[PDB]
Formats: sequence, structure tokens, C-alpha cells
Amino acid sequence: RPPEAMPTVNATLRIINGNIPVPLCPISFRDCRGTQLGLGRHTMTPAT
Amino acid sequence: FLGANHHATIRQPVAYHVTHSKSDFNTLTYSLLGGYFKFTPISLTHQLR
Repeated sequence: RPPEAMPTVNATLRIINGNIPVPLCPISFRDCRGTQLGLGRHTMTPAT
Repeated sequence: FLGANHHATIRQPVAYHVTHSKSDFNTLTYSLLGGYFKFTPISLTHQLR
């Protein structure tokens, strides 16, 4: 049962990059990043 | 007792190529093929000709 304290501010370290709010690190940025990773590496077959 | 990187016939950057060539898998053979040409006052007389 969360007791009835007075409101205070507290901060937590975003541990990994992904936690950045999305209207600051937009989707297609991460997608093109992964695509740059996806260069000549393994890709599963379409049937699978 | 089996050899050393500094006295062997193949060094680590020779394997760093095969481990991260990321090529078409059919030219990597023809990359290593050149990768095994000696570098000597004599050899260039064969190659550069």
C-alpha cells in the first residue's frame, strides 16, 4: 500500500539507449541504424 | 611448442580477413588466393610482370 507522502521528484538512470522517449529518438532512425548493422550478415529465408 | 604468431607462416590479421570479410562467399576464396603470395625481392618479379 503506497502511503500518503508529500510529492517529491526522483530520477532513474535510463540504463540502455532504447528508453529515450520516442518523440526525441524517432523510429526510422533506429530502423536505419539496424539496417546499417544488417550489412552482409545473416538473414533468415522468406519461407521461414 | 606448436609455433608463434611472430614465427608462423600465417598471422592473426590473415584470419581477421576471413572472419570479417562479409563478402559474396565466392570471392573470399579468390581473396585468400592473393592473400597467399609471398613478398620478397624475387616474388615481385613474378607478380608485377
